[PDB]
Amino acid sequence: ATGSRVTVVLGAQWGDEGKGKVVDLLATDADIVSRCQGGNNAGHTVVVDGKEYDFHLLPSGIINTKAVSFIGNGVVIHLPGLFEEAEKNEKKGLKDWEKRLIISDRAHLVFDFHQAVDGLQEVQRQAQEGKNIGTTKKGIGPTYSSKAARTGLRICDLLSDFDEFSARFKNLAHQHQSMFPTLEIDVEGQLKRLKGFAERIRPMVRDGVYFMYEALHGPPKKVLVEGANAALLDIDFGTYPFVTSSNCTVGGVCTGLGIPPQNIGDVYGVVKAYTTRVGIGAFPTEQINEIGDLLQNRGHEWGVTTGRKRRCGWLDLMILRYAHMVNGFTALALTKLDILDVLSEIKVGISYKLNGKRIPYFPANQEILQKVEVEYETLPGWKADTTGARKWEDLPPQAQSYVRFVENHMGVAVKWVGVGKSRESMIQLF
Amino acid sequence: ATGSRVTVVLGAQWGDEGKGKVVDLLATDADIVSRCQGGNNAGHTVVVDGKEYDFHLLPSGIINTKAVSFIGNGVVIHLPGLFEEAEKNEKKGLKDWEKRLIISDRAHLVFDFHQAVDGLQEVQRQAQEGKNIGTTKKGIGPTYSSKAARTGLRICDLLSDFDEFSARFKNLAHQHQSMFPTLEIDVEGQLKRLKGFAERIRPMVRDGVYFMYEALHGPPKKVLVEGANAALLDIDFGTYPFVTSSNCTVGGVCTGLGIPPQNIGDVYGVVKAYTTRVGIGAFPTEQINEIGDLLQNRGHEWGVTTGRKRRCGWLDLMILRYAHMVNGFTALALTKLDILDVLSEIKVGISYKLNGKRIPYFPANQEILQKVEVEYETLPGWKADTTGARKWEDLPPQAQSYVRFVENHMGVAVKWVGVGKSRESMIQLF
Ligand SMILES: Nc1ncnc2c1ncn2[C@@H]1O[C@H](COP(=O)(O)O)[C@@H](O)[C@H]1O
Ligand SMILES: Nc1ncnc2c1ncn2[C@@H]1O[C@H](COP(=O)(O)O)[C@@H](O)[C@H]1O
Repeated sequence: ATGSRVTVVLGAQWGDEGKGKVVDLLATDADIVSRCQGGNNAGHTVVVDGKEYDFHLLPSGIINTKAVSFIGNGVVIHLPGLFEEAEKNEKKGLKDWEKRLIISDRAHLVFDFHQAVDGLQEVQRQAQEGKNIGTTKKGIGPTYSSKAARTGLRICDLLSDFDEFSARFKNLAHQHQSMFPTLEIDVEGQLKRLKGFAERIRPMVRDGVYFMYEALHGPPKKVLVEGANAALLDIDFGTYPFVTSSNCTVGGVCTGLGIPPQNIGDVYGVVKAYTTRVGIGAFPTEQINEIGDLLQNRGHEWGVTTGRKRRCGWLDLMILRYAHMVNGFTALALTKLDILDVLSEIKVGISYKLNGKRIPYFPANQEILQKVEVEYETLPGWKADTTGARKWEDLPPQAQSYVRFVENHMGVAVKWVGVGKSRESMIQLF
Repeated sequence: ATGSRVTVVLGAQWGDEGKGKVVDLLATDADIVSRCQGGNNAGHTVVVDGKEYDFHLLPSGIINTKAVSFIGNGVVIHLPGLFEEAEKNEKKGLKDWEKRLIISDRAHLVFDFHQAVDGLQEVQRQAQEGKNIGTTKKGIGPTYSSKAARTGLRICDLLSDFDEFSARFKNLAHQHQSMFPTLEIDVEGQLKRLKGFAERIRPMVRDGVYFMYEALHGPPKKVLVEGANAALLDIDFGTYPFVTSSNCTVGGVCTGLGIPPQNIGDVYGVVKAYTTRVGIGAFPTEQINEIGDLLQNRGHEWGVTTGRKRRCGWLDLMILRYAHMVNGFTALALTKLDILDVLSEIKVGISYKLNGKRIPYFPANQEILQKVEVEYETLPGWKADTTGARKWEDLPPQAQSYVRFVENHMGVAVKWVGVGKSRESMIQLF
């Protein structure tokens, strides 16, 4: 026919929905697990047999040895970070990864000064308007700006004539230094490492378009696309400008891997039982209080790197329904249900009210979102432990009702109930 | 089910494939005709009853009064140009357009200084490396760079508090002036016009995501997406950096309109009987000679604005097959076949040879593409006039064989044979 269809896992809120958990579960067999958009700031945690992992650039499937890990063209790479990451997991018992990895010759490079400028930009907007993005300061934003301007460099440029490279690498550095003359650049220093990376990389690089084409039109295969960040952090559809700079939405799978929509199959939306956000920006259901401290506590909602806790809030169906409109989820994975085990009552946002009147849709302007009153619906808690559930019957009543509530209001079937952090901690409803 | 599926028209070469011709034909009835990526530099020519049109930002369907013209979020708008355009067609007998148009509150704004910087950037790369992009100098590149950086402004920001707007508009101006301090900006001058535009715009603007969702999940409708630019000009898959700054490929339809892949139906690839390119960059089959002058002449291959002729070359199946891999065309529209009426023999590129050996795939690095030897296949010309054909039988033998050749080597059915410039000048094969 048209070939094999890919299976997509996407974040439906503001990140940290537990995507790594769903990816790792779906990859166990999968022939190919890939990354299509974003940079080394995914923070996809994978727990498998008392062995916790923190992948940021490498596909969450880099574990599975039978499968091949792929990084599409829509991804931005800061080589240093790449190896720094592989080596940290290389110590947790990860070997031979470099043999089952393939990089797309069309992906862009995040240069040291790129991560530099991110910081400047962030601190600049900081001491001027007393408000910044909340960036992870990993140059993703500036790398993408370079990409759009067509001044940034790609994997295929690094492997070609290192002499034509260096020249461009020089000019781009000087350009950025014009945005912030305070920015210093160890030109020949970074160029030095870069070329070392070149030879370290060369064996893994290939043509991505051709690659993915073969896999989808050759003999039947199972391809897994791991979305990064989330729906409301989408450069186009998120709470702009408090968003990342890539299309975390379904479209990015096409633009990032070079495959047509008809080769996209199941698109799973990972939904966390409650809402979190890291960084500046509106958060209608934010709960800066006892409850928010509780969610944040029981759900370990903190920077897996800097220890910075994330803002916590009740589940918000407004952003969820908005996300579905854009991604067209075929099913959902509801995670961290257990986090709600202890609450007597659980609130969930059903709509927004601006001046006593119910708004019709998710507002484009983030500033408006900061003034809405949230209309909640209070639900009965199951006040019990679910960490041991492994089938729909084990979950108590109110628990099941909570799953149905999400299912019903989104109009999308929940295919998975995350009730723990380990692989085994899922419950496949169907 | 999942709703109505959209019909997409995309360029398969380097632009000017005659997309406006296929759009206008497909829109005649269509309920909605939209634009998803790019800015006011589409140059989609529409000929209907001795009345020629040159649309650049307005959908080629803005003509059809029964239908609604839509501009998605992935599009970048330079308001001045918008009205300048509508008024030029307003003089060709276009009225009430402003009532059947709808702008997405999430689309980005191309500011006067943006088009400014484009020029500087172009001339800069000019007198330094003696080689630039070949840009249309309409600020598309800098607007997208701003978008990625999250410093650019959107339609929804212009309509909101003009006081919070102006402030941001000021800082962005000052930032660009740091890239080129030679750049001057009539700050309060442009801000002046802008606000005038605001009120002129307000009635046409809406929420795009909601809008398109309604149309695809409400009662059945026929939606037409008009791709701009082309496959090999794609920021991700084109001959980077000699490309435009948007995803002209199928993915951009999802990212630009906010609709999921399953809502994408027929994706038609417009293919011109020969190849053209405007701007710097590799062009394997370029024919700087008698033939190239002939194609360029008979096919009127020149800037519909500046009179700049486009580079002309034989049809090249390498880029075509590469394009199909990314867009997944369901059918093709082969245009300007008549242009070949007079040739005795017609050559077409089947593959690339680097150092006597046949390359396996379309090279990511544009520099490599500049060194390939083209392997051609010479075909018999029909040496006859086809401008009058209106059915598959009318076309002479070699003509039909030429259509089959394209069909066969791309593995995609040709559903349309453009043999003239007027609406009636098509031949629907099936
Ligand atoms: N994995 C992630 N989970 C949650 N928020 C994220 C994640 N990656 C980026 N963000 C947010 O995206 C915004 C832009 O950050 P950056 O990706 O560094 O451009 C900030 O508000 C970040 O907190
Ligand atoms: N409609 C078009 N047809 C052909 N080439 C185009 C078109 N629009 C842009 N380009 C090319 O795209 C490249 C970048 O130009 P710009 O779109 O101004 O960033 C140049 O090589 C242009 O000639």
